[PDB]
Amino acid sequence: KPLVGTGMERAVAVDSGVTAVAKRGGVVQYVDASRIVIKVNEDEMYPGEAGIDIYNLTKYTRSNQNTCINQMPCVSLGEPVERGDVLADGPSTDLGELAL
Amino acid sequence: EIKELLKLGDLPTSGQIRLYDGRTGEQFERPVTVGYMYMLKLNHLVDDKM
Amino acid sequence: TPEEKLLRAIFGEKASDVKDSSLRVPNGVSGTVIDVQVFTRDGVEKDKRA
Amino acid sequence: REEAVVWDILDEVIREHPVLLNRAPTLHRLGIQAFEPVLIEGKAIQLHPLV
Amino acid sequence: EFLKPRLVDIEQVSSTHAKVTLEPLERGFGHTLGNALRRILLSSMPGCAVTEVEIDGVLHEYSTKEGVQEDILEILLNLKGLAVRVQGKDEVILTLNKSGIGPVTAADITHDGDVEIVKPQHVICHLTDENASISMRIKVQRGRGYVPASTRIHSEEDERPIGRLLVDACYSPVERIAYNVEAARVEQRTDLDKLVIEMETNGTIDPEEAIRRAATILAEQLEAFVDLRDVRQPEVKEEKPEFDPILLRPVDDLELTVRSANCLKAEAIHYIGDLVQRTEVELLKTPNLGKKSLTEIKDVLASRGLSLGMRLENWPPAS
Amino acid sequence: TEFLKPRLVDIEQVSSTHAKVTLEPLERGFGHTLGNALRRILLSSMPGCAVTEVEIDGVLHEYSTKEGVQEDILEILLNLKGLAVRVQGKDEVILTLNKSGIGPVTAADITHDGDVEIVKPQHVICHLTDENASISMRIKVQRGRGYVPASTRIHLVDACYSPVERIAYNVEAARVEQRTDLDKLVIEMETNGTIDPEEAIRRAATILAEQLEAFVD
Amino acid sequence: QDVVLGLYYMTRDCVNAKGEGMVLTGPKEAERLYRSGLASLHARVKVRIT
Repeated sequence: KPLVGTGMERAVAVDSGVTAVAKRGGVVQYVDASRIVIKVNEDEMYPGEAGIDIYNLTKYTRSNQNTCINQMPCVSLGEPVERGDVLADGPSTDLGELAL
Repeated sequence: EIKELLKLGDLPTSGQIRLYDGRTGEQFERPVTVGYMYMLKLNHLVDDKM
Repeated sequence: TPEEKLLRAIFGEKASDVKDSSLRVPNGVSGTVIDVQVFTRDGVEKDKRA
Repeated sequence: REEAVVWDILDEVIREHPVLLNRAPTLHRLGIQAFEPVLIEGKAIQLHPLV
Repeated sequence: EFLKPRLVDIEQVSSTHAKVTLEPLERGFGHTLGNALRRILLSSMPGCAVTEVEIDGVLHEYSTKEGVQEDILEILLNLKGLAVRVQGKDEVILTLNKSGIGPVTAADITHDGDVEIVKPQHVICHLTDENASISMRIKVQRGRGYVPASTRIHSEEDERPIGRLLVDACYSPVERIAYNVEAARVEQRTDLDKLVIEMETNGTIDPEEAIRRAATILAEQLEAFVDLRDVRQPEVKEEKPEFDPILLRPVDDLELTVRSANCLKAEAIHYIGDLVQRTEVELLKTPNLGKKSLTEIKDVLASRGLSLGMRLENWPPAS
Repeated sequence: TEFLKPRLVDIEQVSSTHAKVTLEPLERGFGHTLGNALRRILLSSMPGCAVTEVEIDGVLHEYSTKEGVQEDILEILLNLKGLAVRVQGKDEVILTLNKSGIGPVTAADITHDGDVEIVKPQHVICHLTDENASISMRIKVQRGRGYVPASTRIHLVDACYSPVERIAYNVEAARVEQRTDLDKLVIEMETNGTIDPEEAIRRAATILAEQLEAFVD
Repeated sequence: QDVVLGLYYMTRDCVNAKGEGMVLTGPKEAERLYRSGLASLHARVKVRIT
């Protein structure tokens, strides 16, 4: 992460697909370095089919330029995430910020 | 604002400090700047070029 | 050839009808295998590993 | 095999044996110059600063 | 015609850091020993550091454990920083287990007579599924300075245990050293100087212990600085091997059956220089060797070019 | 655990007074540490006897003139600092310059005392002009484990005790078969002749070692 | 560039510093003078030279 930044880093991190961003706000049921399960809050949740948004993480894999592109979970077990929150960092992105 | 934030750190405004050579152990005449600069590694890595 | 022939005979190698074409790792570069894929023609019998 | 023996050899074959260094646009004759080789660990070339 | 220093109050202040003082110091020797000690203390100090690690159902660093939130690669990186001390031993293999939705600290390990976990809050990883369960063979050697995972394959000679995940070794206990020579006035003597050498540790070296090995090395070095014999090595090695060099290789090289492999283990035959000169007469008499068992030895010896049963009025010469 | 001590060391000396020592292979970082530390002791604290004060025969001040000599007073102090003195059982000797006439006063033109050894009688002290020109004076050598200025004497000559006229250590990379980078350490020294470079170091080091007598085990 | 800043800073003088005005046998003891923190690199001085 930049000790010294300008502020777009948060904007870039998300809008670039690299990071894994919460579809709907709720709480974390499960955290594995592999996947993340979100129990949606009632407000956002559609009536039927109920439950949860499940985000499957990308693990160690080849980039176009032969760099390594790997996602990591940045939230902790049973933590509140609001809609549009950073659920996991990509490569060269930290805590929602862009870290090249 | 930069200096003002250097106060609160309890650090000089110079942005410079005195430093000492690790070898001879003796002081460096003049203050030198030290600080934290975000720095990148570009992928023109040597063992791809050689 | 001749002298080649005499050599196979002195050290007893069964000079093969097959060449070595195996994909081997590139000089100087070294790492961990983290995956293997096998793509097989439609209608070729899949080997053991595949 | 990169047997350890060889390095002591290479230093022989290297010694009085200049090599040529040349950089991108070869403009004056000084764009190629010959130096005496000194063995290095690393994949970089070390180029004397005055040149 | 000189004085000599020695160490007064070694004042600990945390398990991690202390300020030891050195009082009988003459003119500027404060900086003389002070820099030169910083230079031996930052490098040449012993340390035990986690080296290899086998983990449960994991093949290599680039994977994930089922039900843990670290990626294996990271988990090895948590162990690089696993502080520890061992005494009589020179490589101990600790063991770790635990299950249940629970942060696995460096505590949850298993003790040994020699093992001191100088920081058992130290986080190693986190489990995350009730009956998610992990085990591991953490291996800890002890050495000097930086021995990175990479250089560790030249011996090789079959580190095949694929599930063994070498980590880089930062064998050290110094973090940063920082001396200052403030002038100390021992009651009488013009001006002699103090040497408050301040330091910062991983917890696994006791400051005085250190500072001594430090002077220790400084001594051993200078030891040859005193005299100067222009010393050299004899050199001029031999350009004459007698036999064919194959006879100096070990019998593993024959890539033979296990039953025949140990047969030559046991009948005393490592080097093929000895397998060559031992006839068939010698071999039925050998423990567990039959028609299937010896037919094996005449085929590999055949393909490499050599034979069973021969001589050489000279075996083996000569270093 | 176990450490590295060097092998191969050709002290290739030019003249008796000057010397260049090469000494490999050192552990990494051990070139500078040993190099600088032995430099400090070689330079600053090295026991020697040079000249500290001089009382003149003719005039009471350092800005005066002697009849018969083209060398200024500050000039001859300089010639003195560069005279090499070694005393025996004596901690302090004082000599008499008794010489006069048409030409330069060398050091064989000094008084020869019992515990006195001049390493250069060839040493030019001052020139003597025409006619007669009178010169005799008493010059007091002093002892110290250093280099002590004229200015540091508050209650006059810069005292250049240490036999070392100049010191440098150069650290270059040395290869040991299968070790990439070790240090090769080149020490180069010049002396006042009172002790040969080869020994200066032995003792230069011997001193350093003595301070560790409180730690080693 | 680095190297010329070096010679310049070396052979450059300021108004008043350690060593101001003393006198020396030759460059050899000029360095002995500096290395040991007695004189400033750049201080006005009469020395014997050849």
